[PDB]
Amino acid sequence: APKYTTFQGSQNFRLRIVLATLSGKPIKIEKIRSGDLNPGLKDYEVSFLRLIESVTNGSVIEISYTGTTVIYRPGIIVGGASTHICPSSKPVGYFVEPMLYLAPFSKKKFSILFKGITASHNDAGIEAIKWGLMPVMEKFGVRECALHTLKRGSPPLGGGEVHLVVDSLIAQPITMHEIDRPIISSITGVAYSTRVSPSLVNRMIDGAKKVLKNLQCEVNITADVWRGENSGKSPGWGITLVAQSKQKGWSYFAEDIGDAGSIPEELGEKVACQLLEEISKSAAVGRNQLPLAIVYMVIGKEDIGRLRINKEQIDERFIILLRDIKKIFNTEVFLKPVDEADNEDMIATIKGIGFTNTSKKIA
Amino acid sequence: KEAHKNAVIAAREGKLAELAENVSGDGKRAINYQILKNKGLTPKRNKDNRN
Amino acid sequence: SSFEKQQIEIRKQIEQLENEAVAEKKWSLKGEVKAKDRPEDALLTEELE
Amino acid sequence: ARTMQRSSDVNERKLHVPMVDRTPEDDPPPFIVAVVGPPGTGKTTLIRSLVRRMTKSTLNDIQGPITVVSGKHRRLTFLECPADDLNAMIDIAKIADLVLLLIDGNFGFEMETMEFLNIAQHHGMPRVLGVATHLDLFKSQSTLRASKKRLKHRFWTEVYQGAKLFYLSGVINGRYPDREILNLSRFISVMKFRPLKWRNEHPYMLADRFTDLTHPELIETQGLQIDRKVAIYGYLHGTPLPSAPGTRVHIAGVGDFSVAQIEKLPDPCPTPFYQQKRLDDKDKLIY
Amino acid sequence: VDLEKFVPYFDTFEKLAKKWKSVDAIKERFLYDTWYELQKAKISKQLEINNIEYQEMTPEQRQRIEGFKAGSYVRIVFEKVPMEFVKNFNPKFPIVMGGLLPTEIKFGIVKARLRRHRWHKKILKTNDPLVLSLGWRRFQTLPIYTTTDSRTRTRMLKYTPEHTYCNAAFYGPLCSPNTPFCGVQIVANSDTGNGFRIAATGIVEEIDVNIEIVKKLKLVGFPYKIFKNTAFIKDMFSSAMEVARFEGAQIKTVSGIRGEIKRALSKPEGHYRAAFEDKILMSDIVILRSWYPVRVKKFYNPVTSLLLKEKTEWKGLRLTGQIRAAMNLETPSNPDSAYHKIERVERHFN
Amino acid sequence: FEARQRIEEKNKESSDYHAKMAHIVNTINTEEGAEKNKYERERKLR
Amino acid sequence: AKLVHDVQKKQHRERSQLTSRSRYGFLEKHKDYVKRAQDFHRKQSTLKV
Amino acid sequence: PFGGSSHAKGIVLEKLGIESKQPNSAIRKCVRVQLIKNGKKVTAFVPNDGCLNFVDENDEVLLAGFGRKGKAKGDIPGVRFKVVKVSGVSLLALWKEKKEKPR
RNA sequence: GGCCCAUUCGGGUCUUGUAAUUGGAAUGAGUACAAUGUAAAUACCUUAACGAGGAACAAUUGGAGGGCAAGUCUGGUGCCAGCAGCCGCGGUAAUUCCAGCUCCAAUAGCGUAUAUUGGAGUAUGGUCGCAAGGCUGAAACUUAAAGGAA
Ligand SMILES: Nc1nc2c(ncn2[C@@H]2O[C@H](COP(=O)(O)OP(=O)(O)OP(=O)(O)O)[C@@H](O)[C@H]2O)c(=O)[nH]1
Repeated sequence: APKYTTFQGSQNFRLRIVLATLSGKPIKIEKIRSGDLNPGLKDYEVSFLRLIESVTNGSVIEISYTGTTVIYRPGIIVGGASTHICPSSKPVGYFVEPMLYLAPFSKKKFSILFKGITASHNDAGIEAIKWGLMPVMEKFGVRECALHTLKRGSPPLGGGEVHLVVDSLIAQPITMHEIDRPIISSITGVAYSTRVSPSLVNRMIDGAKKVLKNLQCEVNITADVWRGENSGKSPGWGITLVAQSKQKGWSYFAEDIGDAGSIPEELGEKVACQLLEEISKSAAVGRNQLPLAIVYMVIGKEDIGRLRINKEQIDERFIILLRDIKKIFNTEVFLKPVDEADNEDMIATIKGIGFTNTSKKIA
Repeated sequence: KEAHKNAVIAAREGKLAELAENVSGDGKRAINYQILKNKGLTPKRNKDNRN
Repeated sequence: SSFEKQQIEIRKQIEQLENEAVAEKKWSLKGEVKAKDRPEDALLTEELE
Repeated sequence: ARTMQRSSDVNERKLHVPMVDRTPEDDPPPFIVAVVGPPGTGKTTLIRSLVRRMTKSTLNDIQGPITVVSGKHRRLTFLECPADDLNAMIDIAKIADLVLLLIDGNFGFEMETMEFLNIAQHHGMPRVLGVATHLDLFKSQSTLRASKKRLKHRFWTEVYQGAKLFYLSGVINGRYPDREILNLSRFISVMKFRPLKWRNEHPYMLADRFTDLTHPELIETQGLQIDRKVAIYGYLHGTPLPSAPGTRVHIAGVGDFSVAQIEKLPDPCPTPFYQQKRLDDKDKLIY
Repeated sequence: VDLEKFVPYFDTFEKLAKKWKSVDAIKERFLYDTWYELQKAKISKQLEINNIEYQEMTPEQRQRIEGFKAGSYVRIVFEKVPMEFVKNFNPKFPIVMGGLLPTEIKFGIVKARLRRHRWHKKILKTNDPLVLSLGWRRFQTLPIYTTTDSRTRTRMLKYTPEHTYCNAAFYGPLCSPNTPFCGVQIVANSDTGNGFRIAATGIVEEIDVNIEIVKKLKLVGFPYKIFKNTAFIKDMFSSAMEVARFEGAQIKTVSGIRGEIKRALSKPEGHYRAAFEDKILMSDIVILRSWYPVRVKKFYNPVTSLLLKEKTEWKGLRLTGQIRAAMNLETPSNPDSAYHKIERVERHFN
Repeated sequence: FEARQRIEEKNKESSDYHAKMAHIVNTINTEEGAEKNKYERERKLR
Repeated sequence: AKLVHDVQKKQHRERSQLTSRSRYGFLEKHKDYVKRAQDFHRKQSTLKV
Repeated sequence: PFGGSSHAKGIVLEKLGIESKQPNSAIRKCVRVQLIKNGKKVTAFVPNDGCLNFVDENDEVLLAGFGRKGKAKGDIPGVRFKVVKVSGVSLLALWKEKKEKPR
């Protein structure tokens, strides 16, 4: 009897599949969308499962006929070069984001070429993955990671291509100690426009600078206009803002795209205000950057790692994150309050499981 | 044909018989000369250089 | 006993492998082969580089 | 000058690979002292002599591990390796910290000794101290010293150079002489141990006591053939073993099992340092 | 709330801009002798940080997070232990319990460099069983000894090289790479004898779930009608369809003359036309080099010596020579394969 | 068809192997020879 | 031979003509082929002149 | 070459040129070693392909100077060091089969 | 036939070669009896009896140079060149094979590493920087008047 670890619900599907892949334990995810109008897996979820089968080897993924049951027995992470065509329901970021968890621990390097819609409202954008998540991987030890935008495709027609290359095959992430709050050196950003007039980027930049002129820090937002065949099919625009710490190296980001029939200055002010909200709610990492750091301190070596998190940062998705991690890795995060009474911050201490990269060939 | 087969199998069991005689009847498994001297992989050397 | 049963299937596998080790090589595991040594039209079924 | 160049060279010798110890400084486990030899060398009498010297108690029957408070802060788990089982030799070579390697001085080296040395070398090298017995069987003193030097040189070829090959004269009253056992215990006390990679990565445990918890009524109802529930008592070595049940372990020679229950127990052979300059007779304990 | 929704929750834009018209909320944030001693200092710093955190945690949660620390006397209760262990328990034989890292539970194909031991007399044979002591486990398996044809493939070897390391592949429990191991042919005191018992030593380079090992396949043909640079070749194939799949292939002569398969002859069926760089001889043999996949046998026989009553004289799969002597069969010999003394006359020409 | 595919793949593999080996040898030569030249300049100075 | 074992320099023995092909005579190798080809090329060069 | 010492100690980082096809080339024999006292990464020669099996990753090695007497045809100039010992046992004795690696 | 010199052409010289067989003699290491020795013992001195043909009673350490395959890799202006080759096709009681390939030097000694008694011009699949490309207006538009070419 394999004695599958059983999960319920379509929540955290990618997280459960990836954590099963890293821990090597077989899982059974049951009753996903059991009573709905259209029960079963979504097409983008089946595409993600095919992506996992593509990047791994010797992994048995079983889907029931009804689609309400997934049986996953993980295998060796092998990597390699491949091309993945994302469906129209989801952008490329929905498939790129789980690969950052699996990337440094493969037998061969990830060089994956994703084709589909580049940006959307609910998922990660290219600038988001490049400048928010990859600095955290670099801090945990991934020296060489890169994401090239060959083509950029806005919704709904799509037509963009993005290339993910991870050249740092490490044994295990380093133990992390970030008790102190970082201080932000500057604010940068990218305001991009595809297949639309090139004044919208300047208009968004003026709208964002309207909000951020009060800051004493320098605000530099680059104008990225895509011309030609690289522009993709359907028209769109959008801005991504990242605030960077020069000394420590952390980065806090917000992003959005413009929907049909909206003024660019309103989008610029919205993105600037969401950036400031993330600085206010964030202590050391963003709420969107947090699962990367938590899983990395979990899979680090058997040492205590400390990462300061914020009173607002503890919330529902963090709770279900910690519960899934405790279900799979049997790891509990001890939470210690910071002795400073000025701000209610809490140190998260995680003992690493001692995970190591056994896929890499020593020779 | 079967006479040839008996001849060759007789030769083989004879060789194993001399091996079974060559192994010692004493309980103690003594070290052999190669393990004792630990000469290693050496070239052929002239007898003139011994003296 | 469970261990006794596992010993039974292990002995079964051992005896099968003994027959496989004694038995003659396949024509493709033979080093040099002619058409007389092969079965007829084998190279159409098998793929070789 | 020449002294400075020699200082640079010995500094280069003192340089070593940095590596994490993973050893508890507060309550370290006893060091596994494994007595390995050909079938007639004197392992049982050597363990008798060492236990007689350390805990002041003689043991008529020696079997399984023996835990002994050797010094103030050191305990030794003596295990006499069965001479006729290569699987036993493999398990001992994987778990042993100090290996007392018994060589019959009169007969010379044996294949069992050489096999154990090579297994230990390939898996992970423990600290090896040689003990040469049966030197009383020699008739001539010149032949005795010549065989002594021959054994020492071959032993130095096998083990690292400078490893001690202790010499035991002979049994007087069914045990080895007290001064020789005193010097041997001094050598064991002054030895220093370095952590090996496999033992620093995996948790392991040499079983001190084995017991059966299955219900005899259950046995009577379903016959003798059923699987038995088994409790195993011992000192934990290596990395910490997880507190939650379900941890997967391999028992060398039995198979793979998952831990169903685990509990800490008070120490049966505690050190006098944790109890609290010369070691006391009340402090010398045996388990 | 799903973590599939990468963008976190936010309030309305109007309320957000009304709250963030001011900026005073976040104004506070904006504004050794040797390398060896340095590494030891970093290790000691991490160890003392671990000690301080474990100290400041409560002891119950300390036990939960750390686990049972080494040097702790523990009782561990197992279920499903086999009956023969308790029945034949002998206190002299040790009991060793070692925890398994997650990789070591898995079973797959282990690739390892391996050499025949110096004091072991005979070489080892491909698909001939060997008891490996890898990790905590000892288990009998069938390895395949391979080579790289100057780093171009993994080609099967019939035997281990004497005095040399070779790549080997076997089925068993996976282990972490860079793990050393030993291999012994016999563990039975009825079989020991005077010989040195340790047969192989090695270290694990790579683990995988499959491997592609090839064995060389030479297709052998003969010339029956030879011209200048063109020959008609026989006995390589059995039909023109077989020829037509292999048309355009490199072939060569035992002399060394290179050529190409060109067309299939109509009659008789197996014959074909070939073009060479020189005139060949009726004494020549034409060879075509191809490669055939070899599958690693999946045999896992653990050494459960403690469950036995004797606790020695453990038996497993036998060596091929032992099986041949047991079933009274003769070693397979090829008359053309034997080496003979070759005498050449002086080569004259008209 | 299979013949054309095999020939193209083998040509690409051989060219990539040659490029990789030349890159390794050139980097080793440049950096290590620079260090060797600096040390020899130091020795001829002293 | 600075760093070569004497077991690396073993003699690889030459294989003979097959007994079914013994009617055709001696099995040529590269050493025989070179003599044959050199003789032909010398004859053809002087014939060309 | 090394600071004030005839020999140095290092940790083997990787073996360069094991994916090269030609046996006993200098690229086949190159090994990258990080010296203990400085952390500098230098390339050394393993004497033979036979000793390259004995050299493994993360072992401690003892490096001496290489010292070419004449310019060989296929050598790599620039590599200045050679591996003398590994794991406290000399590579020549391991190659000549007089010793086994302690690990 | 062996050897010596010499860029080659060549020249100088003369009981040499043999992994061929065979004969008895010698004795040291050792094994070991005694006495001597000394409070006693060791050791020393003396010392009967045994103690060699693979004299297996089994000397090392370094250097130089080959040669071999139905074997492998790389580059090509057929048959070549280079790097090399414990890996060949069968076979491990299986095979007696360049017979264990030849030669050199020191010898219970013998190696390694480190320390010490410029002019002129090529090559560069390394690093860094600069590039190079498109009729312009003209792109999200095949889109005007002008040109630019023609
Ligand atoms: N003469 C002499 N006999 C010794 C010496 N050492 C041990 N013995 C003999 O060894 C015998 C005891 O055997 P054991 O104590 O069991 O030795 P062992 O090697 O552990 O043997 P097993 O336990 O049976 O495997 C005694 O009767 C002694 O005669 C010694 O130094 N001199």
